[PDB]
Amino acid sequence: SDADVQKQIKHMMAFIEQEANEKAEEIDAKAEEEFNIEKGRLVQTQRLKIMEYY
Amino acid sequence: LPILQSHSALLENMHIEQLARRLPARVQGYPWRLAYSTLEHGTSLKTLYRKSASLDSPVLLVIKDMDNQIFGAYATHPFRFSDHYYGTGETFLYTFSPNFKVFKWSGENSYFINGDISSLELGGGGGRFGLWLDADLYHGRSNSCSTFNNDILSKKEDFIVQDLEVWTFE
Amino acid sequence: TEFWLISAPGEKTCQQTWEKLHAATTKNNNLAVSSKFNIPDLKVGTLDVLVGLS
Amino acid sequence: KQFGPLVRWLKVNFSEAFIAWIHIKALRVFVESVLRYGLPVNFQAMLLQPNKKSVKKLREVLHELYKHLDEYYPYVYYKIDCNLLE
Repeated sequence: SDADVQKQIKHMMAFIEQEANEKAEEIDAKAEEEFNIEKGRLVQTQRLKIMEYY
Repeated sequence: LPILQSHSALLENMHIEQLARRLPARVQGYPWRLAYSTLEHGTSLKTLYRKSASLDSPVLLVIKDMDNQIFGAYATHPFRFSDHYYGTGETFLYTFSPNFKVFKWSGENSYFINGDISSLELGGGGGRFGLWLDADLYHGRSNSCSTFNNDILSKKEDFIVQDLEVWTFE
Repeated sequence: TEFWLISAPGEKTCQQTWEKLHAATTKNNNLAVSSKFNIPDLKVGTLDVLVGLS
Repeated sequence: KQFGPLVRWLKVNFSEAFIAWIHIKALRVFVESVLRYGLPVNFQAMLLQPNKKSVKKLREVLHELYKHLDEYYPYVYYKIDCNLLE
């Protein structure tokens, strides 16, 4: 019995750690993407108002 | 050998020949249909998304600026409003400058297409876009972005659209 | 021509597992042509999804 | 007029469909190796092309290599059968 329980604990633990590593990587990927979108939108919006004003 | 189109206006046969050599296997041997043209349908980004909303195949974007340079993109997905970047690595930017150049994916990032209520843009990597267009399809901008490693697609970084077309393979 | 894809765990490093099979099937007994086959680091989802995807 | 373009479309789209099929084989080998072996993903996929009249000898060699991992076989396995026109 107990060796199968140790395997079940090891599998569940490894899935929890693997899922945490994937979720951390996704949150970091979205952090860089939404930085690119927001920075680009913000600079390009104000740059156009300055261009029409001058 | 040259492809079949249901009409045309920004492209001459020497532009058709050089584009049709580069389009992916997905769209080789399909007739080209004009989904949107500023000269047929009036000029706005809301009309461009409205005409594109029914589509489910790749598109070719063609732009002529006020300096008469021809450029645009081939895109794997129709131009739609999206919260996040979308598309795949068969997307490319192109220009006739006056010689034909095509800027395929660098492999660096997947920032291919992004559409907003007030703009449409392609590429990313910091504040850069390979191609950005305003809500009016009046002002646009092009600069080198690391998605494509492109040149300036127009004669200038900042440009005015003279006219614009979206073609679909269908 | 019929191929077989197979897969087996790395005994410490994946190259040792391939060296054992290439020896057993291609070098010594001439039973098959064989090679490595390249699969990228695809994203494992979660156990509840993988048992559906099969 | 229809023949030449129809042939070109068939040659292009056979290549597209075959390329797509071998990607599904890579997915099935991945998914079933993640299910059958340990979750720290460290398997080697291998492609074999058997000689004719040699099948039993090769099955027995593969079984002798991998019996300690325990149709069914003690390793992940798929055939690819490239004889499309029967």
